[PDB]
Amino acid sequence: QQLPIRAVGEYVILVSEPELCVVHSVGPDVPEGFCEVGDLTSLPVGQIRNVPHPFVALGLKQPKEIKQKFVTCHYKAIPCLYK
Amino acid sequence: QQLPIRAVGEYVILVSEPELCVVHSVGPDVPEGFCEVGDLTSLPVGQIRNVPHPFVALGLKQPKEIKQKFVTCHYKAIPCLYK
Amino acid sequence: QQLPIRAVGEYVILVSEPELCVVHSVGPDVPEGFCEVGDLTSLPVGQIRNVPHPFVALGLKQPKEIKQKFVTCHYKAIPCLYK
Amino acid sequence: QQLPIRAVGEYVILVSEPELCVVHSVGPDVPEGFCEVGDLTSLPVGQIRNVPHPFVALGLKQPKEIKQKFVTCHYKAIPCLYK
Amino acid sequence: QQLPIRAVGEYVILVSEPELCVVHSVGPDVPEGFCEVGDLTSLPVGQIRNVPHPFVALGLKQPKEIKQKFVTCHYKAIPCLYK
Amino acid sequence: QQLPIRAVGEYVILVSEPELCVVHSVGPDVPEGFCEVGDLTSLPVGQIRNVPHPFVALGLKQPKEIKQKFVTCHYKAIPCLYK
Amino acid sequence: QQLPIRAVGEYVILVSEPELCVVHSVGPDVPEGFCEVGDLTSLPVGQIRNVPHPFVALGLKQPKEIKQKFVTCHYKAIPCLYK
Repeated sequence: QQLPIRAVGEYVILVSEPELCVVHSVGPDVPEGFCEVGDLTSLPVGQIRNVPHPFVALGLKQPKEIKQKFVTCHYKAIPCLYK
Repeated sequence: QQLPIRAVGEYVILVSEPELCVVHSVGPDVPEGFCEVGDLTSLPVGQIRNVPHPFVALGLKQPKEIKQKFVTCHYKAIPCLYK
Repeated sequence: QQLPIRAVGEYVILVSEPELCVVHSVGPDVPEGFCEVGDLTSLPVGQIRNVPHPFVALGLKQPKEIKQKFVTCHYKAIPCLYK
Repeated sequence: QQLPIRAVGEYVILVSEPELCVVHSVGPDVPEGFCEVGDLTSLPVGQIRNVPHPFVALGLKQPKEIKQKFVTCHYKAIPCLYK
Repeated sequence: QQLPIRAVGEYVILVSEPELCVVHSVGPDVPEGFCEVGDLTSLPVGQIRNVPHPFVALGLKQPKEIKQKFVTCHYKAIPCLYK
Repeated sequence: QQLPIRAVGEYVILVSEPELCVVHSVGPDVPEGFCEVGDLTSLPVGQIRNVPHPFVALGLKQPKEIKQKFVTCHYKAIPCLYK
Repeated sequence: QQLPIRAVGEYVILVSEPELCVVHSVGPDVPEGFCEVGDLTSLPVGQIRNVPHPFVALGLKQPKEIKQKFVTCHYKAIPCLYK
């Protein structure tokens, strides 16, 4: 799952499911033991923000040919884990 | 009542009654002794947010075939318990 | 006056007069000596929120057959007591 | 001037002049030496809130037959005293 | 310049020039050495609030026959002194 | 460049270029080593506020005959220096 | 990449890619180890603000003949690095 994209501060980067999302990266300021990579959760569309796919960002591919969707949100917006 | 869904931070996950709700899970940051699982309370529709049922989240079932409704809200939005 | 409904945190639960209200329950976080149960006060309709009657909440009765009206508000919204 | 109405917390209860108002009661949380009962001040209508007269509150009289007007506001909204 | 009107808390009372204003009174909570009475400054109309002239407040005169205009604002809204 | 106008608190007074501006005065509460007088910077028109020229303020001249434009803004609105 | 423009406080100055951006300068108040110059990231257009190119600011060139686009944003608005 690891690509070149990391969450900073109190943010968390998730990956949308084929909004159900999976934790991909947890910012270093998110309190320890808050959640873990791989954890599935649910966030309202209005609470998360789409993040450009690292390939598009690293100028390799075009948005259209990217299937995986990365989103971000502050950790305080996460209410649960299906864990 | 325990399914694979837990509240994090200062949130609380309730289950709507057949808005009258029952505490299902209390975030680890909610002050100790605030409330207990099983406790019944009332919250204005505008204060709570619907949470996808863990089966829908874990991709097992379809929303339509789920009867139980999970909602979440910050603990400070809870004013009372019918306890 | 005691029914199965208690105020939590910094909230206060009052009962509307036949908005003139009477303190019914004071949250454990309301500063000590702020007010007392039985105290009469006045709050603008816009500052308080209606709370479902514990019987309706505990599924015993129907809203229509309930005369007593419970409301809630944060303690900082209370400016005086007719004490 | 003392009727059964007291200011709580950081609020202050004034009485409108026949908005020019006179301090009637100072909440226990208003910093000591902020103002004194009897002090005259001026507040914009939008900063203060009307408070039901204690007789109306204590169900003795009707609003119409009350001449004295009580209002409230947070102490930080008070900029001066005509003292 | 001293009339019966004083600034409280973090407020400052100025007198509009015949918005160019002159400091008339500095609230006791305004940090020491912030400004001095007599100091001229400039504030946007939207940052200040008109204060009833102490004579009108003390019921001596009518607004129309008052030429001096008193205004108030929080000290943090003051950016400079023409000193 | 020094005229009779100084910045107070956390504000900074700049002078618009013939929005490109030059620091003219730094409030005593702006953290030490934040910037220096003479420093050129850029601020969005919406972040700054026009300040009356000290001559207009000190009632010497008319706005129309003033070419130099003074503006102010909180130091936290300054992102860079062309230094 | 170094031109005469530096980020102050908790801001960060980036350079838009030919919104994908590259860190050009990190304010001295941005927590140590937050990011590094040269790091690529993605920010929503609404979170960043355009900054005048230092040449335009230093009055050398005209906006039209500048290709490089500098933008700024608070460090807390940065969720990831394609690092």
